[PDB]
Amino acid sequence: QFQPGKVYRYSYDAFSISGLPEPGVNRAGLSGEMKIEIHGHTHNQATLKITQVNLKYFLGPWPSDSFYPLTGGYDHFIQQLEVPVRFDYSAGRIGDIYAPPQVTDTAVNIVRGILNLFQLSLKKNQQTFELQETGVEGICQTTYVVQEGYRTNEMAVVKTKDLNNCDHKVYKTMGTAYAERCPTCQKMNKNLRSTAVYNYAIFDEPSGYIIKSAHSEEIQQLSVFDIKEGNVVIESRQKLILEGIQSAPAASQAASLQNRGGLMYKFPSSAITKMSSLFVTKGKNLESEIHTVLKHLVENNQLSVHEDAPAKFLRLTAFLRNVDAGVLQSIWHKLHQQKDYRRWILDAVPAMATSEALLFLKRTLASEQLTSAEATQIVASTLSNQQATRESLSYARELLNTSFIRNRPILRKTAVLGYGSLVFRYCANTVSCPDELLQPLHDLLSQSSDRAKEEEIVLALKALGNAGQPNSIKKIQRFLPGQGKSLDEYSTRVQAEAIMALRNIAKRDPRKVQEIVLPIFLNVAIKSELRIRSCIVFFESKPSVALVSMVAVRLRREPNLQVASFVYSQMRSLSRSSNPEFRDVAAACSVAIKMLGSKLDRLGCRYSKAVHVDTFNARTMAGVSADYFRINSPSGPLPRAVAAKIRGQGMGYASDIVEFGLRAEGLQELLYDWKSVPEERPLASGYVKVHGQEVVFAELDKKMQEQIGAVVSKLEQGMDVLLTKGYVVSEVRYMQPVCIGIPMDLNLLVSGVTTNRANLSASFSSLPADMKLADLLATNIELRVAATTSMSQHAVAIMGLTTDLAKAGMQTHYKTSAGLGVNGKIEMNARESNFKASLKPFQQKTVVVLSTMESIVFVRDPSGSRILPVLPPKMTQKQIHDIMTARPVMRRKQSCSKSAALSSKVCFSARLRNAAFIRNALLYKITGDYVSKVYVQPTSSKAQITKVELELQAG
Amino acid sequence: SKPKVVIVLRAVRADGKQQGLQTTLYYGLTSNGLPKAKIVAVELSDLSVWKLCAKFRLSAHMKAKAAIGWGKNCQQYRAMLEASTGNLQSHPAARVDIKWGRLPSSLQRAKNALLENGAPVIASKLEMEIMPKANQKHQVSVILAAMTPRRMNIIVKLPKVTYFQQGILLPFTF
Repeated sequence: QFQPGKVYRYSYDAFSISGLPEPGVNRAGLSGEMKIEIHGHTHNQATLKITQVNLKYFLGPWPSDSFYPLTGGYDHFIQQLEVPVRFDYSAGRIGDIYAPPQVTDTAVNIVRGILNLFQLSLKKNQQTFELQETGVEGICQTTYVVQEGYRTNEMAVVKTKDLNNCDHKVYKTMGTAYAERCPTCQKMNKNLRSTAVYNYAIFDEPSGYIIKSAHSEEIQQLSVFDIKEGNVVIESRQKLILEGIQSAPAASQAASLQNRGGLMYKFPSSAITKMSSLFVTKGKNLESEIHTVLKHLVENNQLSVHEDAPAKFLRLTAFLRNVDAGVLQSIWHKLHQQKDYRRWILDAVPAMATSEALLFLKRTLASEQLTSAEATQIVASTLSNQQATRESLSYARELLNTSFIRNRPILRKTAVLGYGSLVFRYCANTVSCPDELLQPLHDLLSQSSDRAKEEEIVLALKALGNAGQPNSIKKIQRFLPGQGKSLDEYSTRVQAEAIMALRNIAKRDPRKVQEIVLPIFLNVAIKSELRIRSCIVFFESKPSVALVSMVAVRLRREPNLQVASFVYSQMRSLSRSSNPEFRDVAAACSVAIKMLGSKLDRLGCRYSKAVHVDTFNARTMAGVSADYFRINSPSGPLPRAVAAKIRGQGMGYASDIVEFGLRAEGLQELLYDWKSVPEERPLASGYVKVHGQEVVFAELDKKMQEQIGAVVSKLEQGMDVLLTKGYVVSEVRYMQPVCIGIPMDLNLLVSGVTTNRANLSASFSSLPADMKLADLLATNIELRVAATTSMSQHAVAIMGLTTDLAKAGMQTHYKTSAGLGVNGKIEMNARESNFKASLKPFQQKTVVVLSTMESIVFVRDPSGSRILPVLPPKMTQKQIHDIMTARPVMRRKQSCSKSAALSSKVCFSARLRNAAFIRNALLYKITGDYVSKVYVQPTSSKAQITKVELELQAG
Repeated sequence: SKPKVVIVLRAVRADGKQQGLQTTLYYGLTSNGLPKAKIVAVELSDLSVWKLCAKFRLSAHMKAKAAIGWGKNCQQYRAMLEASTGNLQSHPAARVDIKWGRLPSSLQRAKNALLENGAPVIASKLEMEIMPKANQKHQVSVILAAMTPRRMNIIVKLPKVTYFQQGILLPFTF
């Protein structure tokens, strides 16, 4: 509609503000005000040129005019916004946008926010209509109402977008791969609800519809709990006003022809990891910043953890994410011989989560620079913390081919399970997993069956279990029980692992797993253990009423009582679930149970069982479920296997938290063209899964004095030991464009630093010179100790707007520091059965647990941070004025517990100031400020020492 | 088994005065094969008549008793905790009675609170039925009976009132 030869001049103002939706509390956000010109060209293109831009941040109470200039570091960005942008526009639909490569995607996305207003899908004489319409946010459901205004030719159009009903939603996530959508929980409550409404005054002119003015309003409303328990909101608004239409002289189009894609927002490369919410890294000297914070962490957490150590670790990680594997290598090279720098750096690697970390790792392992112990801590951390991409998957594959890893069993095991987890995370968001990703693992399973190596088949099945892909089902089925006339060539152990390997698969294709495991369960010729496992798999896949009924009817005549006991107890137990995730299965079990008597509930402990317990809170919309399985054998009272799992539900998703299993077949057996696979009969085996992913398993087969004189010698000479650990406990991030074309960012980061130091010096007397352990166990061993164990954990939750150079929003920060010290003497004598500790007491008030919480709104850029508390310190007999308050009131608590024997007291102090005065809602109760202290204190009796002495035996 | 354990926690004051606590764990298989244990605890000050005395007995009649005496001579304050399993009307049943003698006015607060304020609230946050009264003034009983392996009825006898609930289905067998 822009007429060739015509220049349309507009003023454009936009902002996006985050915070609690309450008048009076502080909010923060970003804003701009521009003048723009759009020149119409031929061939249904036009060029938009921004002619003046004033960038602002918002920091203050809303409504208010707390908008201020964003000052330094923006000149280059402003010059990029000012380059002409060509766009295709025909009958009101934006097509492709073209801007030079020096104009960054950030700058193009802000242009897409303006162009989004010009998307006008008007259908000539329909007053109200709807359609899936492309915008900067994606393609979503849009409804229009077209009315006649009062000037003539003029129309009022108003359109509204349901941003939760989209054929395509633009967004990026980190950290959510193991979360499984809980359909029931999502019908109870929706966590992020978004809508945008565009209001126009339009002129119907032969050239086509031209906008006289547009105003938008968009709300992104986050409910972390139920919707009535408080929300955090991002509200964005644009105002576009036509200021003039002018004839423009003889052309010579000046705009780029570099195609930057369509109107939908485009995430800058690697934005989800590189662009931090907390830290500005663009434009800084990276290697230098990394050096400074790395020095601070190493140097400041020597005797105890520095209060901010977890936040510096988060800083260190944010900077590392911005450097390649070459910079990593230059840093390692300078510090790998310093024990502490070394340790801090290898901790930082898994936390980076980028493919450059994994390349550095591959190179360090291959050049043999790490020990076995470090490699096993890290190979582990790194593979699984990856923000999986194709390069990640390649370096991970090359890693399985590394000799250093292959030559080491526990490490090869970890790397292969890890590769499976990495596949699962890459494939989690796709409809279809590319086959080549599973190739290393199907190849291992195929070569392990060809070599008839049972251990290797087990490892591959478990890893494919981790990878969780339906593409694996055909390869796994070869190892399952009952897949043909039986070609008994695999042990129960291998078959059991093949059945367990279907579990993550069932999260994506439960129907295809049910089809497999139901005939197995129903086959009365199959060993009990294997049927029971198929029943565990079946129930976790959330079967329908009819399927569960089929099982219950088959139980009326089940010949194996182990199998009957198990199934009957699983159904009875699940029928009592009160957790939404299990609602449908639990009702299926209700109905099924009516189909038989209750006599199997009389079977005792010699019989297999399953128990499900759970709990859900409707206000938090969060809950936890636990299960425990005991598979028994007729052979005896020791279980053939036991497992227990715990799972969590929240925000409409669920995840496994941790699961442990133990199997003990041999142990039992000792207490009471084809080529068969030789059965390694492990006395026992065990594994551990975290979020559904098997992270370690071990077997106990046939594992049923120079080494000590050295330690005593080491001990007599004195030992100083320090172990610190830096780590990211969880990091979840959701980013999505708001209508103005910058991304909103919801970020949960929990990191922690632990420091443990011990100085130990041992004394003995007439110890025989040819000392043995038994001589040690028979003397007076005096151990002098100076030891400290301390820990600090920070949880940061953010909702705001983020770009490389300016971030704004709301943040709640929870920090907890704990630490205890011990300086004294321990005197032991194993034969005299006497133990003795002489500890120096607390001399002064000593804080042992420090916990703070602070909710702020912030604007961060290279100039640094500007921060306000969410609850303004001040705004607007005893009881009344306190309760009937328009302001926050500091509350105070303080308990004690005196020790007479010790002349010392353990106190708990706390100061609370939150937002409950505003709304009776859970989020408002944890929003504000809080400081709590668990401390120990004297009195004056001046205890010199405090001795704990034990004496067993005859005296 | 017969053995004993002595533990002393001593705070060495400046004065040299004796300060601290001495505990002496005892244990055997007294009276008739059924395990027994005791815990005595005294202050180290020769001036002290304080004494904490705690006894356990795992009786034949599938009971488990345990008393606790503390104060003046470990007989100033008393509190027992008797637990039995068995049959109530042909149904497996179980029972715990927490009894108490004199309590230091302090603890008296905690009890009279949770028996007058706490209890009714837990009882309705669990929606239990509520009869006029259950006898004995310095006692608390809880009776559990499995009507079926998964169905249990529970009776909670407080001094001033009985709370009860029938047909509670459990997620596991009793």
